[PDB]
Amino acid sequence: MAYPMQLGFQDATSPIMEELLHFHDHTLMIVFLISSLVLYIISLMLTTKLTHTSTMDAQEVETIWTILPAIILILIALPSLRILYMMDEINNPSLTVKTMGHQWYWSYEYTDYEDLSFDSYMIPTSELKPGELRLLEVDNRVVLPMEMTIRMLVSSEDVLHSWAVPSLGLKTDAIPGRLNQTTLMSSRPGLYYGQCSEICGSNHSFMPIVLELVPLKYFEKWSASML
Amino acid sequence: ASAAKGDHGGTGARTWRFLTFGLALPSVALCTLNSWLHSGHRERPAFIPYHHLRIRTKPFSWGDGNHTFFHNPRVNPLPTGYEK
Amino acid sequence: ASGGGVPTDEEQATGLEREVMLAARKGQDPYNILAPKATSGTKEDPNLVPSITNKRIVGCICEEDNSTVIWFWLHKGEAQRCPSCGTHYKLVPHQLAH
Amino acid sequence: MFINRWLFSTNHKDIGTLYLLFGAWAGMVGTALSLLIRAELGQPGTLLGDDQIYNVVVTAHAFVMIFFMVMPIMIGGFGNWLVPLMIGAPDMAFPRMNNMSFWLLPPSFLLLLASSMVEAGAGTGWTVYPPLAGNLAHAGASVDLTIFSLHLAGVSSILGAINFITTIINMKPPAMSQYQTPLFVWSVMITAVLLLLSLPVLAAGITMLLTDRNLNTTFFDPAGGGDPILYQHLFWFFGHPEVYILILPGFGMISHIVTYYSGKKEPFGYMGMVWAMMSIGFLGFIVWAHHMFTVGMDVDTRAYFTSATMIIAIPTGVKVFSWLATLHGGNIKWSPAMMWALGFIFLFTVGGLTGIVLANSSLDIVLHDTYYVVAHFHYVLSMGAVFAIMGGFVHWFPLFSGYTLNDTWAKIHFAIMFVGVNMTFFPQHFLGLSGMPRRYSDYPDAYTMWNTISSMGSFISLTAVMLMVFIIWEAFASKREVLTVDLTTTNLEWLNGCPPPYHTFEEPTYVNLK
Amino acid sequence: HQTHAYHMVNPSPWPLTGALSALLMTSGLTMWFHFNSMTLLMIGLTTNMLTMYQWWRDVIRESTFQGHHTPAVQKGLRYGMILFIISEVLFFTGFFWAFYHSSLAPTPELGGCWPPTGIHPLNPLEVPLLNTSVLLASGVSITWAHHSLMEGDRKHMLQALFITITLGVYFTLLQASEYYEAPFTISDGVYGSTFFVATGFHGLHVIIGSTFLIVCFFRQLKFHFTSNHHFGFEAAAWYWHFVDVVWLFLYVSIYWWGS
Amino acid sequence: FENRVAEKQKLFQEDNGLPVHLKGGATDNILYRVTMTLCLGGTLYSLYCLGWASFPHK
Amino acid sequence: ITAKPAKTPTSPKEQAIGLSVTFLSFLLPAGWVLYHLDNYKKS
Amino acid sequence: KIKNYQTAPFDSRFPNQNQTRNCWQNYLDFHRCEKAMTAKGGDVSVCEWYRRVYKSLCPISWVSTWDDRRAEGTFPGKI
Amino acid sequence: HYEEGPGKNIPFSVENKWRLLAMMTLFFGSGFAAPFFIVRHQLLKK
Ligand SMILES: CCCCCCCCCCCCCCCCCC(=O)OCC(COC(=O)CCCCCCCCCCCCCCCCC)OC(=O)CCCCCCCCCCCCCCCCC
Ligand code: HEA
Ligand code: HEA
Ligand SMILES: CCCCC/C=C\C/C=C\C/C=C\C/C=C\CCCC(=O)O[C@H](COC(=O)CCCCCCCCCCCCCCCCC)COP(=O)(O)OCCN
Ligand SMILES: CCCCC/C=C\C/C=C\C/C=C\C/C=C\CCCC(=O)O[C@H](COC(=O)CCCCCCCCCCCCCCCCC)COP(=O)(O)OCCN
Ligand SMILES: CCCCC/C=C\C/C=C\C/C=C\C/C=C\CCCC(=O)O[C@H](COC(=O)CCCCCCCCCCCCCCCCC)COP(=O)(O)OCCN
Ligand SMILES: CCCCC/C=C/C/C=C\CCCCCCCC(=O)O[C@H](COC(=O)CCCCCCCCCCCCCCC)COP(=O)(O)OCC[N+](C)(C)C
Ligand SMILES: CCCCCC/C=C\CCCCCCCCCC(=O)O[C@H](COC(=O)CCCCCCCCCCCCCCC)COP(=O)(O)OC[C@@H](O)CO
Ligand SMILES: CCCCCC/C=C\CCCCCCCCCC(=O)O[C@H](COC(=O)CCCCCCCCCCCCCCC)COP(=O)(O)OC[C@@H](O)CO
Ligand SMILES: CCCCCCCCCCO[C@@H]1O[C@H](CO)[C@@H](O[C@H]2O[C@H](CO)[C@@H](O)[C@H](O)[C@H]2O)[C@H](O)[C@H]1O
Ligand SMILES: CCCCCCCCCCO[C@@H]1O[C@H](CO)[C@@H](O[C@H]2O[C@H](CO)[C@@H](O)[C@H](O)[C@H]2O)[C@H](O)[C@H]1O
Ligand SMILES: C[C@H](CCC(=O)O)[C@H]1CC[C@H]2[C@@H]3[C@H](O)C[C@@H]4C[C@H](O)CC[C@]4(C)[C@H]3C[C@H](O)[C@]12C
Ligand SMILES: C[C@H](CCC(=O)O)[C@H]1CC[C@H]2[C@@H]3[C@H](O)C[C@@H]4C[C@H](O)CC[C@]4(C)[C@H]3C[C@H](O)[C@]12C
Ligand code: CUA
Ligand SMILES: [O-][O-]
Ligand SMILES: [Cu+2]
Ligand SMILES: [Mg+2]
Ligand code: NA
Ligand SMILES: [Zn+2]
Repeated sequence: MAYPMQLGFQDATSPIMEELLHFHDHTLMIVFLISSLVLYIISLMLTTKLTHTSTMDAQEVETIWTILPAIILILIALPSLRILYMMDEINNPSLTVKTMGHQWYWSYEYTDYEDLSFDSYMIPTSELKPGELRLLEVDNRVVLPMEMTIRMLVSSEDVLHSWAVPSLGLKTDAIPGRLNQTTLMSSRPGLYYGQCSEICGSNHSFMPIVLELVPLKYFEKWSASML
Repeated sequence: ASAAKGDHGGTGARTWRFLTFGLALPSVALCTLNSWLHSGHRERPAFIPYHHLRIRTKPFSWGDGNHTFFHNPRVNPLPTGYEK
Repeated sequence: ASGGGVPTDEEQATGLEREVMLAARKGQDPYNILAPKATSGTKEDPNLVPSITNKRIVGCICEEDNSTVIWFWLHKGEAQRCPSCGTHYKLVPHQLAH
Repeated sequence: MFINRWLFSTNHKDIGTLYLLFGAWAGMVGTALSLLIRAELGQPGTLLGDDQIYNVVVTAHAFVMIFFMVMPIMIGGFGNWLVPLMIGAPDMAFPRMNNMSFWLLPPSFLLLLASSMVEAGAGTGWTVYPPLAGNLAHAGASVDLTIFSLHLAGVSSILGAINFITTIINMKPPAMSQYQTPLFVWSVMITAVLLLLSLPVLAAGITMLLTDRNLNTTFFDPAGGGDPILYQHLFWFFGHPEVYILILPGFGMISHIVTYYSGKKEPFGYMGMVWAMMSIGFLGFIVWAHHMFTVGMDVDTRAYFTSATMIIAIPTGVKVFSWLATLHGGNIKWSPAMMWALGFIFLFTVGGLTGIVLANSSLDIVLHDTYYVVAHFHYVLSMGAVFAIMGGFVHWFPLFSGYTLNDTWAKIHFAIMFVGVNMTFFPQHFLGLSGMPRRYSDYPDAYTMWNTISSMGSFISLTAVMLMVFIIWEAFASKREVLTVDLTTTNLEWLNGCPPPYHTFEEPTYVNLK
Repeated sequence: HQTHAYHMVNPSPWPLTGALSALLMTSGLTMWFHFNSMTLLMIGLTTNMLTMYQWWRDVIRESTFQGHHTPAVQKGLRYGMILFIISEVLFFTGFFWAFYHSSLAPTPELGGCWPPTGIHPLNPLEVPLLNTSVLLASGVSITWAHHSLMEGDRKHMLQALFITITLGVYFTLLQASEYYEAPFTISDGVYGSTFFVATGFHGLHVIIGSTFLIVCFFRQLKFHFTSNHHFGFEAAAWYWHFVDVVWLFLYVSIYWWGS
Repeated sequence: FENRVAEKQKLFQEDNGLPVHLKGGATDNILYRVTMTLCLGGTLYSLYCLGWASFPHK
Repeated sequence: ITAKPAKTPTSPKEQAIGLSVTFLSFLLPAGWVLYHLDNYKKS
Repeated sequence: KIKNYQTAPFDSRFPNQNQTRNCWQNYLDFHRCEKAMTAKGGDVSVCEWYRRVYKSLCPISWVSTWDDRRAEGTFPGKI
Repeated sequence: HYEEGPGKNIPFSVENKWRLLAMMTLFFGSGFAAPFFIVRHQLLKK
């Protein structure tokens, strides 16, 4: 979750979102380089009395400020494209879980073995147990085994939603009739919070996602009890 | 291709008329022959109430709002089997 | 298929369209459809600029393939020159509308 | 002699002015709509009611600014005003079709406003994605009125584009090639071409959505084997060219401002600038799917679309660096216009760079539907497109009205605006990175500081906007007629005085061949 | 008195009456689809019909009788017409995109196949083939009209022009029939949707082109066109050929491959 | 059919200082006025309707 | 850009009126609507 | 019989993020296998794998709906 | 022939600066005002 006065990303819970941190540092580095140059050079032009209003030669420097920006783009593209394939990579998982968006809640389904399924709504502002976060708390949490490659399938049953957990590097639109996939894998147990990342009308701000990651042991036991 | 006929060096409206009457319209006549010569009604398709057909999400703005614009009871059923 | 009965422009073109056609025949451009052909542009042989009034915007293209036209009002009377290259221009009012 | 002038016009200038007047008004609507948004996020909690009436405001904000503010000011106003004056044409090719191009817009706006008064109205976002925009989740004339708004606004722009292209090709002097037209004329033509190809696809897309809502078609409805994604492809295929339609005439005016106020006779690297625009024009058509990295397309496709988006940086960089090369060795007159222009160049560059961030399909996973996007696009529109309009306005206002502005006041305006918009949008970067979604009317607790500061920003912007209305009055109040204009040899638009006659170029320019 | 060759149009109310008629048509549809009345839509159609009659009358008045269409003006009208046709092409492209999207990736609710389960397609070797032969022939005939016109033959221009018009009317009736006798409706899945919107929109452009040819026929009757000046007819022949071609792609896409 | 264009030219090029859209005769003037009337009639009516459409109904 | 002198100069006085009128015309109509937001939900 | 099954593995036939096809196919494969094996005096436990894989991957509302449509005789898939 | 020159080439009169002040005040004022009244009108249905 976001902490007040936050500047950058939520800390990285999955090793994919770690990866996306350092690629962003790499990119921002290049962004500051370029936006500083443009400012400096703007300041360089405005702060001299010297003049040269006659004709200047176009064909000469055009090569430099076309070739360098091309170089620089390759420095951004190479890792961006590496991480892209790394995200989508072959993974043979230990669990499949589905989630369906609705107006205005998420329903989750674990059906490798049984027919374990449940809804999961926001805890309205005026029913929180002191310590509980406004607009981010669900009654039924999505409980999952930590340190294990989990397949998430994301569809919806009404309008578009999108299932986002920023701390994990996940976001996958929920589309009706469409069964979108994404691998989920947490390095650490805990509570991790996300929110609906597409417009669905009335209660779009108020349909959050909370993952609870726990060891395999306590997950298997959570299954039985919910049956 | 170059078709199979001949001309291109005796050009003008004459040629184009020659084509209009010697090719185009005879083609329209042959096709009109063929077509009014596979006619006679095709046995109407046994109704099944498939859920991906006869889509009603909102009444049409005419009639009983269950009848499409060029509706033909001979062949187009409503959502609840054929008419009479 | 050559019967007859379709009028020609000669016959049935009117208005400004006609006057343009009739001009073109003689070799005259009253309504400025052709580009004017330049001269040496010296004091002796200036570029003759037909106007109707007492002034008319000249555009000079000082060197073939310059991407910037040089614009200025040419006034009646004495041959003025371009601010960029000093080629000479003279206004030669009238004719045009007989 | 009034109705014959202002309701029945066949005159590029007066049509320009109507466009400018329509856009002025429209702005105020959008400006008001913008504060209603920041008001609602200015302190934690609800103000208005729910996301529905909020996203009506958000939705209508976007449409009003894009279609009724920026596009009519730039392409309709400055377009109709300057184009013929800059190439020596007595008027546009199709002056009567031109006037309908305008008169379709008030009817279009009316329809859009009616969208928001009936039922709960159009609370879908400017994207108008189904199934939300469908008859089930959005019954009643709500959406169908929006669709018809865009139809009418779509036809305005097309009939205009046909005009601009026809005019700019056909009505130059005999001796003037296209490589001798000013850089603004070039920016309008290209813009027009992007309009002509893009809008028809949108029209089809929203016409298909319409049939889905009313004639029981199932284009987007999985029920009938439809696909919600197919809309996104069709919408975005226009959607991206549009964002380039909104900035290309800016590029044009900025090239003209920077040259004029560093006292060069031409901007640096003309053919390069021309080239850059065409390249940006072309590459803008093969990128649409970079608004769709979270819908679940093939990796290999996302790979393609990442790389293809990035390349635009190159022709755009050529343009940025060329403007600088124009300032180089200039006698820099620090006019209000020139401040707007320099503003553009830095702040635009910044908005563009956050664009390059987002172009990474990998990273965009995390930043899609987050306020980071809202920052990126408010940098290039609110401090890019808009600074270019403001700079255009104050530079050329003398040519339109015949009266000069007060430069002091105009500089006061720049300063206020500059701080406001920056204070408004800069913090949103953090809001985006931290994980605050788009189209939210309340937020978790941690997002409170940055949203607060932001909303305090939007107010300084109001003060600026209000102030400008005064500044224009003041101009007209005092009545300072124009004596003499600088550098008219290389700026034809100024060569018939201020304002120039109803009929300019009755007798056309003389241009030698050689 | 100007000394250039372009046309400075006399102020006209038609832009306003057309823009306003646009409002009524749009309102009127919205009324009809929801609150059930047709009154507005009618009035819109009428104000629109009147705006077009009058705008285009004036264009004829300006050109044929006033002589404002100089070579300059007339070359400008060609660019306009071509550019219009380009946007129209792009418009149709949206509908083909739609069809191809659906038919190459058939969803499970169709049975994962094209055509969908339950859809019985028209036979292309029957009437769609007829229609194809009809329009192509109308392309040959219109071309004959154009050569006759350039050669100054009034009888033959009018004869071939009539033939053309007739073949378009014939297509329209054939199509209106197939529509009625068709065993699927606009409502019957995405097959129906893609089929009827796309063919429907084309059908509409056939009526418009026929109407446009019909106008050229009457203008020709009343001696307007000369052997070198007759843009109205050209513009029509282009539009007609455009229509010819859009049909050809419908045939190959929706009727042949999509069955 | 005979060639009456020669005439129509003369009528339409006449100096009477009326614009092209009324220059034909008195027919135009009515047709013009019918057109405009209806547009204004319609526009008021569509506003009327917008009025109606905003507030819900028992 | 040389300007001629103001034909009808707008005195610091007048300017002050102009500015005020202009800011109220924005700020009242809004403020009124804005003030009554509790009265619109809970009538 | 080749079990000890955790969940549906990766199938190269459906390698991307749109897994719609995966559910649809495996569901068909099963009910085709089930149909065929009853009607030729054989065992249904051979078809059991496809059952698991569709049951795993498919949403429940989808399988609900398809099983309702088969019983109703309006299931658009060839079986 | 239509009127040309400063202040004459616009659909509104800048003859008297206070008449103009009000003109402009109602013009821009309405525009800025309109969204608020919509939000109001929307709230008074339920
Ligand atoms: C208004 C809010 C102020 C908030 C200040 C931050 C609080 C610090 C807590 C101090 C807390 C420090 C301890 C924690 C470490 C943070 C690690 C982290 O999470 O890492 C990520 C953080 C770290 O980012 C930073 O590296 C600091 C962000 C500030 C960037 C420098 C510009 C500041 C200019 C003046 C103020 C802004 C207003 C003017 C805006 C001007 C428009 C560009 O957040 C970002 O990535 C923001 C990305 C925004 C992209 C903007 C594009 C560049 C435009 C500016 C170029 C100027 C260069 C020339 C030189 C400068 C020329 C002007
Ligand atoms: C005028 C409007 C405008 C302009 C000009 C741009 C310009 C660009 N935009 Fe943006 N964009 C929008 C308006 C605009 N955009 C809007 C409104 C949205 C939101 C849509 C919605 O509502 O959902 C959006 C969204 C958007 C997204 C979607 C994010 C998401 O929703 O998930 C992306 C992703 O790639 C993107 C990319 C770009 C890029 C690469 C440019 C390029 O043109 C950048 C060009 C400029 C530079 C790159 C800087 C100048 C160059 C140099 C100084 C040279 C050297 C540079 C380098 C070496 C890098 N834009
Ligand atoms: C041109 C386009 C444009 C402009 C100028 C603006 C201007 C502003 N925008 Fe807007 N905005 C969008 C286009 C624009 N916006 C789009 C497309 C979206 C996405 C919609 C969606 O999610 O669906 C959006 C979304 C958006 C959101 C997201 C809400 C949410 O998702 O939760 C917010 C929040 O702060 C916001 C705020 C602002 C603010 C404070 C301004 C301020 O900068 C406004 C201050 C006013 C001005 C800068 C204009 C002043 C100038 C004139 C009026 C011209 C004067 C006339 C003459 C001289 C002739 N905008
Ligand atoms: C799966 C498919 C796999 C295959 C794919 C491979 C290829 C695709 C096909 C084609 C692309 C190949 C090449 C194109 C490149 C260049 C073509 C150059 C032609 C050109 O442009 O030449 C010009 C045109 O010439 C002229 O007239 C034109 C003269 C014409 C001469 C021939 C005419 C006589 C032949 C018989 C005509 C047939 C009549 C048809 C009507 C019958 C219909 C049934 C030169 O003008 P010119 O001679 O001065 O005119 C003098 C005429 N008086
Ligand atoms: C035979 C060729 C001639 C066709 C034209 C004749 C009459 C209709 C009039 C106008 C149609 C204009 C455009 C086409 C619009 C929609 C496609 C309609 C296609 C059609 O006409 O097909 C009919 C459907 O009509 C229906 O329901 C709907 C009934 C028609 C009214 C629909 C409402 C109009 C929608 C307007 C949207 C226009 C937006 C365009 C924007 C302009 C460009 C910017 C078929 O009937 P069916 O029973 O489903 O199947 C046959 C069963 N045996
Ligand atoms: C499965 C998907 C299905 C969808 C497919 C659907 C349909 C298929 C597509 C098209 C077919 C349709 C109709 C064809 C029928 C008739 C068209 C009209 C033919 C015609 O008659 O046009 C002629 C030729 O057009 C010309 O050159 C052209 C003139 C163009 C002028 C406007 C130019 C503005 C645009 C930019 C042009 C680019 C220039 C080249 C360089 C660009 C670099 C990229 C007219 O010549 P003209 O202009 O007088 O010459 C003067 C020029 N000096
Ligand atoms: C990706 C990051 C971006 C990369 C940016 C890198 C940019 C490289 C910048 C500068 C390179 C150094 C210049 C080298 C080229 C030769 C310079 C030169 O030679 O300068 C002038 C040439 O003039 C002329 O054409 C015209 C003037 C010289 C050409 C330079 C003008 C443009 C410079 C750009 C301005 C800064 C913008 C930088 C963009 C980031 C010298 O004029 P003289 O009076 O002596 O001659 C007149 C005739 N004599 C001999 C008879 C007197
Ligand atoms: C669902 C309901 C939505 C309804 C939306 C309807 C919108 C508007 C309705 C009103 C439109 C019809 C009124 C007639 C318009 C015809 C204009 C025209 O035909 O004008 C011509 C210009 O266009 C040329 O050339 C060539 C270009 C001709 C353009 C034809 C315009 C047709 C209007 C519709 C455009 C459809 C675009 C579709 C593509 C997405 C002539 O130019 P003018 O400057 O006029 O005169 C110049 C003189 O020198 C001539 O002597
Ligand atoms: C229920 C459905 C109904 C739909 C309503 C629309 C119905 C029918 C529209 C039919 C089109 C009629 C257009 C007739 C144009 C007449 C004017 C004309 O033809 O104008 C010509 C000029 O070109 C010009 O402007 C030519 C102007 C371009 C005209 C092209 C118009 C295309 C219109 C398409 C509009 C619908 C778009 C589709 C939207 C889905 C006149 O010059 P010439 O011919 O050279 O003559 C001069 C010589 O006589 C002298 O020597
Ligand atoms: C983009 C271009 C868009 C082109 C224009 C859209 C064209 C829409 C045309 C609709 O035309 C109407 O359709 C009705 C068919 O329902 C007809 O009869 C209807 O009229 C009566 C009046 O309400 C009903 O009560 C009757 O039952 C019913 O048959 C009516 O005559 C006809 O005019
Ligand atoms: C986002 C743009 C808006 C920013 C805020 C604008 C700043 C306020 C300027 C004008 O505001 C006034 O505020 C008063 C509140 O003090 C309102 O009077 C209200 O309260 C008064 C008592 O305090 C009573 O006289 C009135 O009946 C009652 O309407 C009054 O109508 C309103 O014009
Ligand atoms: C050749 C052409 C115009 C020359 C003319 O006819 O005036 C010029 C204009 C802009 C030039 C391009 C731009 O300067 C950007 C690139 C700069 C590099 O120096 C070469 C490739 C590069 C892509 C250039 C190639 C070429 O010299 C272009 C395309
Ligand atoms: C996005 C669009 C399909 C949209 C739709 O489903 O309607 C498809 C059609 C053809 C595709 C392209 C073509 O397959 C060619 C390329 C194939 C490569 O594997 C990816 C990039 C590539 C350039 C594709 C990108 C994208 O997936 C395209 C453009
Ligand atoms: Cu669900 Cu937003
Ligand atoms: O599109 O940015
Ligand atoms: Cu984009
Ligand atoms: Mg999204
Ligand atoms: Na809030
Ligand atoms: Zn010169």
